[PDB]
Amino acid sequence: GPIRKVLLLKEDHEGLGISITGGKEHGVPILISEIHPGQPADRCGGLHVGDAILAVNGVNLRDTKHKEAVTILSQQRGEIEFEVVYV
Amino acid sequence: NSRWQVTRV
Repeated sequence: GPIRKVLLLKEDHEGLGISITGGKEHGVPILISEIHPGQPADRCGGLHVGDAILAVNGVNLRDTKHKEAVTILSQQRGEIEFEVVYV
Repeated sequence: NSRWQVTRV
């Protein structure tokens, strides 16, 4: 439905708490495939399986290979703004 | 193959 902008807060050493799939080499968006219980995405809320990640902290993810999205997501620090839309 | 990568971050 609507595009949402959601903030995730975590410690440097924590993971985001999401699994992603898709990517340019598969012809599909970066899609959230799992939200892991008790981890930052689950605690903060607003991110769900089936969301496409359009951008993370202002960085466009719409034409990234899978591993490029993994890299950009893995480089996040403590505050992370997600731009997502359920597809 | 056709299978998609899945990665936890």
